[PDB]
Amino acid sequence: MIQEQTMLNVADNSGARRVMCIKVLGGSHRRYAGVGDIIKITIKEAIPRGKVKKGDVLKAVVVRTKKGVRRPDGSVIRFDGNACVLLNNNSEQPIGTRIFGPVTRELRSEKFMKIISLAPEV
Amino acid sequence: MRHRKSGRQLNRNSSHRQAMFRNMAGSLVRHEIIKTTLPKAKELRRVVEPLITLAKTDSVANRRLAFARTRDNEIVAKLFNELGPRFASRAGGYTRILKCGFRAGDNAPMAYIELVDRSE
Amino acid sequence: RITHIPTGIVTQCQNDRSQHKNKDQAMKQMKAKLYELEMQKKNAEKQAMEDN
Amino acid sequence: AVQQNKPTRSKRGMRRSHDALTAVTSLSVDKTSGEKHLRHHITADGYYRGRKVIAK
RNA sequence: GCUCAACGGAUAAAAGGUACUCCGGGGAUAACAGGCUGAUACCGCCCAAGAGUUCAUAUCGACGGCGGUGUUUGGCACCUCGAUGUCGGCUCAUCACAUCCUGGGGCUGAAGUAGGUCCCAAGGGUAUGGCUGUUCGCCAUUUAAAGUGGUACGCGAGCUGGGUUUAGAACGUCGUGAGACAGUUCGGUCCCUAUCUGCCGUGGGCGCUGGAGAACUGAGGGGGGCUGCUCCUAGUACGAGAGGACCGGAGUGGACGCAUCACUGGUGUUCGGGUUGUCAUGCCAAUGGCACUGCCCGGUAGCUAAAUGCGGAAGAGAUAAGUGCUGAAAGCAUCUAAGCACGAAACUUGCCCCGAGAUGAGUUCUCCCUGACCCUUUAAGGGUCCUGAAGGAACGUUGAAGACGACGACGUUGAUAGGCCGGGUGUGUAAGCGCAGCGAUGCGUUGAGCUAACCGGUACUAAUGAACCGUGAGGCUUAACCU
RNA sequence: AAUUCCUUGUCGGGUAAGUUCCGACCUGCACGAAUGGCGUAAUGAUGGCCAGGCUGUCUCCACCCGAGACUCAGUGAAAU
RNA sequence: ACACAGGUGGUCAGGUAGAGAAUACCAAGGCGCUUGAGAGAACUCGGGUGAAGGAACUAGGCAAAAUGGUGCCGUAACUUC
RNA sequence: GCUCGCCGGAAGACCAAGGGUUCCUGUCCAACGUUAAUCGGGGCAGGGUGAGUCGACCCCUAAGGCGAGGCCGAAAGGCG
RNA sequence: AGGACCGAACCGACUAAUGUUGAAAAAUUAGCGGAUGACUUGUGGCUGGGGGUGAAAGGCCAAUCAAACCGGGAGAUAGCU
Ligand SMILES: [Mg+2]
Ligand SMILES: [Mg+2]
Ligand SMILES: [Mg+2]
Ligand SMILES: [Mg+2]
Ligand SMILES: [Mg+2]
Ligand SMILES: [Mg+2]
Ligand SMILES: [Mg+2]
Ligand SMILES: [Mg+2]
Ligand SMILES: [Mg+2]
Ligand SMILES: [Mg+2]
Ligand SMILES: [Mg+2]
Ligand SMILES: [Mg+2]
Ligand SMILES: [Mg+2]
Ligand SMILES: [Mg+2]
Ligand SMILES: [Mg+2]
Ligand SMILES: [Mg+2]
Ligand SMILES: [Mg+2]
Ligand SMILES: [Mg+2]
Ligand SMILES: [Mg+2]
Ligand SMILES: [Mg+2]
Ligand SMILES: [Mg+2]
Ligand SMILES: [Mg+2]
Ligand SMILES: [Mg+2]
Ligand SMILES: [Mg+2]
Ligand SMILES: [Mg+2]
Ligand SMILES: [Mg+2]
Ligand SMILES: [Mg+2]
Ligand SMILES: [Mg+2]
Ligand SMILES: [Mg+2]
Ligand SMILES: [Mg+2]
Ligand SMILES: [Mg+2]
Ligand SMILES: [Mg+2]
Ligand SMILES: [Mg+2]
Ligand SMILES: [Mg+2]
Ligand SMILES: [Mg+2]
Ligand SMILES: [Mg+2]
Ligand SMILES: [Mg+2]
Ligand SMILES: [Mg+2]
Ligand SMILES: [Mg+2]
Ligand SMILES: [Mg+2]
Ligand SMILES: [Mg+2]
Ligand SMILES: [Mg+2]
Ligand SMILES: [Mg+2]
Ligand SMILES: [Mg+2]
Ligand SMILES: [Mg+2]
Ligand SMILES: [Mg+2]
Ligand SMILES: [Mg+2]
Ligand SMILES: [Mg+2]
Ligand SMILES: [Mg+2]
Ligand SMILES: [Mg+2]
Ligand SMILES: [Mg+2]
Ligand SMILES: [Mg+2]
Ligand SMILES: [Mg+2]
Ligand SMILES: [Mg+2]
Ligand SMILES: [Mg+2]
Ligand SMILES: [Mg+2]
Ligand SMILES: [Mg+2]
Ligand SMILES: [Mg+2]
Ligand SMILES: [Mg+2]
Ligand SMILES: [Mg+2]
Ligand SMILES: [Mg+2]
Ligand SMILES: [Mg+2]
Ligand SMILES: [Mg+2]
Ligand SMILES: [Mg+2]
Repeated sequence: MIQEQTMLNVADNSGARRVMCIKVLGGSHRRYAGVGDIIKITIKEAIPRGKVKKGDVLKAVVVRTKKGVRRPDGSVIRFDGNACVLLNNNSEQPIGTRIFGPVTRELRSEKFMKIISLAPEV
Repeated sequence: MRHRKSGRQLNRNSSHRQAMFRNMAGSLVRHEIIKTTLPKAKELRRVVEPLITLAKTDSVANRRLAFARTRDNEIVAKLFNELGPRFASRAGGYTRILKCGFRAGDNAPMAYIELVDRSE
Repeated sequence: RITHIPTGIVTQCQNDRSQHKNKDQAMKQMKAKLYELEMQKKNAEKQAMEDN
Repeated sequence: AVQQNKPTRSKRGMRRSHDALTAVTSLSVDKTSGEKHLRHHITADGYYRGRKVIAK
């Protein structure tokens, strides 16, 4: 359950440390965000000379939720720590190159083909 | 609601119910028949029968578990020596509920809970 | 409040107690701020004229 | 939350319509002594279902 | 001899504050709302110069005019001053259509996509936050859209009290001063168990025409009615390119509602275990009590969500705006006058629920009762003895039923509940003893012991045989068939 | 500014967004020097604001334990 | 006003843990509060716990939740030192 | 009478203050006790408080009061 | 040493909830401030109605205060109800 005001981690090679979800994109009155939903975040903390900077607003996709994602057999892949991957605001095109932190098979939907390809595990 | 929640609250603390049903089970064993309301009778039936169930087999271990419950050796001595042998072959209801009347004070439907086989 | 449709400048006034009285003052202040916008566009083209 | 007009005796009686008591009226005679008592209740001295169950 | 100029002159002679206020009265007179009105406000329309490259009416629209609405600011005091409590927020809404989105169309300065405008349409839906006490508004990020209003600018006998109009204090300003300010600032008691109406649920009585037990039809009514994106059609139609469909059909989500615990989790003070302090069980050992369940860690059933299924519809009838056929009045033309055919999430059904107190009280099936004597102003009368049926109720053991009644199951011709037994689940290697060790403690016996409402069996305990109520073939008139 | 009506003034900082807040400019409606002016370490059940932590305050409640509520027996009010 | 959760000066004041007359559990002594018994709805009050998030609540972090002891290390701006 | 639960720097045990028989015994239940009531700080009758050492009184005195004469004041009276 | 610090008694009363025909005509529960002093408290006195007293609110002076309570003037007066 990633919703507004949720402080996510970052899981790519872009520069940020703590982001904060400010809007769950997708629909009216939409409560939370889940598996691979696109969300709008803001950057609260970064590395000094990196690409993104503090106080910037761009999109993201959730990858690892603390509540976890259900597989069709009744199994759950409960992670430990909320994390996301920064995206370009104007297109799919993830700004990262080194996606750390193993992601889920539930992102394999052809618009995130670059995400799974750069991912270490699962 | 309370769908399938077999247990009666009796308008008391949970710490009161563990000590009320401890002393009332104790005076049922020392005596043989006591007088109380039905909602205490239907519930004391749920505590005293698991003692007569217990004392059918004597052991050091069964004396302890029968001493954690009822907390007095005199009841423990009344158990394992009297009741265990007196209810040995019977497999089931070791006590009987029997409705009598009402109290003058608060009009509570009362009943005489009694241990079976008291024709001595 | 007096909000200009093409421009977007807002002109509010809550000095007096009547809506009829605050209307003319807000119309007056809007009349000032719209004409003074025209005097800056007159100077903006004038300043670019001097830049050549 | 008080009241507005005083109700009548009519309203006071129609409300006590269902407050009316009801008796048992159908007792059981025991097999031994026959002393009438309530169904599923012991007698005055200890008889029940044709048996002295008070044992005293 | 008096600007006794307030000039029929109350004295020869007289200024203000009160938010510390009090008293007597007033809706004779204000503030809040309602009411009458409709200048202003808001909406629509009329004539039409001009703008629009050409062209008044694609879209706007000068100089002027005519109305509507009761949403603004006001006017009038009609209503209340032996009380009508006030903005905003929370909650719960409900109706109107001058409609923000979706739906159906005309026109276009409509190629396509995307828009502008007007008409029909109210079924449903109709943001989260930063700042302000604010509604509004500005801003950020969305969404199919984040409509406009009525409803005491809905809602304080439902909540809050931030703002504002009690008592304290200060600053700026005004005044000699007390004090004062559509200036400001910090702080400051929000009462009530619901008689009636209304509404949400649930029963008792009686009626329904002999009574009773079940199953339905069905008038009436309520609930439900939202929608995005991706893909196929096709990157076809259109287009110099750039870009990029209608229609039709699949799949996957958000919001909302119904339902359910098999899954994932939550709680689980009736289950198991760990541990601190202290008292007690004669003492060690082993336990119990108390300290919010002492604090904790897990956890059965049940309940429930964030979990899991499902739902809106299709189709039909009759229509709105609108589009056509044939076609006269008017030789023509023309959707309309006769007649005919299409045409929306709206209307009536289709889906689901309530439902014969629908007093117009329905229908079908089945079961049970076919006993004798008197009086009488002799009538659908009253009374007595003999039987009191089907069934119901009461009582009892209780339910995943439930505030209480009620409703469902069962009542030994027994499985309804408690207990017991097997199993399962949970917690976790109990107690006692033996061995190792100075000891705490560990290992072995042992995945054992204990096991809550869980599952399947079993009459051991309790549901005692009776009694109570309810009856004895069911009126009058008439018609139609049997005789 | 406990002071600025105009006004949420303008510029800068904090925030994705800041009518409040901090620094500054000076057009001070209507600051100002014992009805004291400007600073100031500490202090404060003081006013405003921000961050970390933390959590049912909230998204959106769910369950549980007790006292009333509900039923029965006794007593038995009140405003109106 | 009552057999009223209120007010009322001084003195004595044990054991274990603890810095303590704090506080917990007990001793001696004194009491269970002068209505009770069932049922286990909504709702109200006193409390417990909680998935993911963590002020998004709101006038305002109000209330809760949290921090909490001893020993030691270490401890900024500014300052009237 | 037997278990249980509460207090235990008090809800324990003594005095002052202030009340005034509420103390104890026999007996009674209408009224009083927010219920019943055999019971009770309730009704009726009876009994109960024993001091050279405790307290008061008493001796002395503070704040202060009264105050022979006296001063003062229409009187009352004030002050000492 | 200190109108020093943390913190019971004692005193005081800032926040919230409950309660507001309450248990109580201002209290209770969970927190909170002071807590060797400008402190608090017992007993006994003194100051009094246009007067007392006041770390000053026009607060307090027997549940009453921008002028207490009781009796008398007095059946005040009331163009008001
Ligand atoms: Mg009770
Ligand atoms: Mg306990
Ligand atoms: Mg009644
Ligand atoms: Mg004159
Ligand atoms: Mg003032
Ligand atoms: Mg008045
Ligand atoms: Mg008006
Ligand atoms: Mg032209
Ligand atoms: Mg015009
Ligand atoms: Mg109106
Ligand atoms: Mg008006
Ligand atoms: Mg008039
Ligand atoms: Mg009116
Ligand atoms: Mg188009
Ligand atoms: Mg908000
Ligand atoms: Mg807003
Ligand atoms: Mg309101
Ligand atoms: Mg308050
Ligand atoms: Mg129908
Ligand atoms: Mg319908
Ligand atoms: Mg082509
Ligand atoms: Mg496309
Ligand atoms: Mg679980
Ligand atoms: Mg637990
Ligand atoms: Mg336990
Ligand atoms: Mg021990
Ligand atoms: Mg104990
Ligand atoms: Mg703790
Ligand atoms: Mg758990
Ligand atoms: Mg009829
Ligand atoms: Mg039956
Ligand atoms: Mg059988
Ligand atoms: Mg069973
Ligand atoms: Mg072991
Ligand atoms: Mg154990
Ligand atoms: Mg077992
Ligand atoms: Mg700024
Ligand atoms: Mg000046
Ligand atoms: Mg000054
Ligand atoms: Mg001066
Ligand atoms: Mg000063
Ligand atoms: Mg300072
Ligand atoms: Mg202070
Ligand atoms: Mg903030
Ligand atoms: Mg009653
Ligand atoms: Mg009492
Ligand atoms: Mg008392
Ligand atoms: Mg001690
Ligand atoms: Mg003792
Ligand atoms: Mg409860
Ligand atoms: Mg908690
Ligand atoms: Mg706090
Ligand atoms: Mg706490
Ligand atoms: Mg203590
Ligand atoms: Mg006596
Ligand atoms: Mg009595
Ligand atoms: Mg007496
Ligand atoms: Mg002597
Ligand atoms: Mg003297
Ligand atoms: Mg002389
Ligand atoms: Mg003299
Ligand atoms: Mg304290
Ligand atoms: Mg006088
Ligand atoms: Mg006179």
